[PDB]
Amino acid sequence: KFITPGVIDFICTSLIAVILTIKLFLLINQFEKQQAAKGRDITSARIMSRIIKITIIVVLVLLYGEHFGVQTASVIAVLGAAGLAVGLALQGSLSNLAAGVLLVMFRPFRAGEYVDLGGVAGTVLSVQIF
Amino acid sequence: FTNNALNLVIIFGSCAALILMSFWFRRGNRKRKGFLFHAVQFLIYTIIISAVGSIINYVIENYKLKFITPGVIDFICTSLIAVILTIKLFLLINQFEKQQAAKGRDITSARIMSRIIKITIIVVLVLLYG
Ligand SMILES: CCCCCCCCCCCC
Ligand SMILES: CCCCCCCCCCCC
Ligand SMILES: CCCCCCCCCCCC
Ligand SMILES: CCCCCCCCCCCC
Ligand SMILES: CCCCCCCCCCCC
Repeated sequence: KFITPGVIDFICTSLIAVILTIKLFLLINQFEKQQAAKGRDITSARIMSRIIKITIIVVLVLLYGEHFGVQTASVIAVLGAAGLAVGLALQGSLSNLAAGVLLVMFRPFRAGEYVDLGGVAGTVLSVQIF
Repeated sequence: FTNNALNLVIIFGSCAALILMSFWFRRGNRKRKGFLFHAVQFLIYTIIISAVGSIINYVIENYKLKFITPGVIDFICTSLIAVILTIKLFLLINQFEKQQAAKGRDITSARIMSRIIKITIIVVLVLLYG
């Protein structure tokens, strides 16, 4: 019917990607709710959620490049290098983010609990992203 | 021509996606970055340039080339996509510089950061232009 083979494959790949993204976003929402109503505030949870959403969007764009080389290849070649350079410079940022996520998950101390962290004692106000 | 059904469908889909995104944003502000409508425009422009390249190939294999070597359209579309990407990156740099300036920072540091980012983008352009 004058239909070039490949349209069905494109549709199925797009649908699979959409389902994967929806599941990832549901997981992000569950994680954000757990962080919020466990020990964390709202601003940090929202920031973490939107960071995860941006990361998923970036991974989608990177994987979507298998269709056209003039749509994402002309931009992915720079985005990947910039992200790698930032991660190399920002390694401490990711380390702090992971440590904060662990502190929210495992609760050695809660807000309003007098603690001593390496010679610096005082009441804990809130655990933020970094 | 009716033969380019795939190109017609892709262009119509890109246009419909842009229109729907505009309608959604009018009813409610888009989440994450405001750059969502800029990324949507970038992707639609990439799709349009791919369709234009396909139609040029069809014309060259069907219609007279008018002594035009195939590739000029591809070069033009790639250059236009790069220009749009650079404009969006520069707008993001300007937003970041304004935020740094009128948040806690002075003007000299903000200007230096902005021009450093501009130089980095120019370098990435030169590297990709090779
Ligand atoms: C409201 C806070 C917005 C921050 C969203 C995440 C930004 C990630 C930038 C990554 C640069 C390497
Ligand atoms: C209940 C167990 C949850 C464990 C999931 C951890 C997810 C870490 C998110 C990392 C964000 C960059
Ligand atoms: C009190 C709930 C504890 C949940 C901890 C789950 C273990 C996460 C392992 C992460 C490995 C990177
Ligand atoms: C007025 C300050 C000009 C500095 C502009 C950035 C220079 C970057 C040089 C990078 C060398 C590796
Ligand atoms: C509101 C969130 C803004 C986050 C963007 C960070 C950009 C870092 C610039 C790095 C310059 C080399």
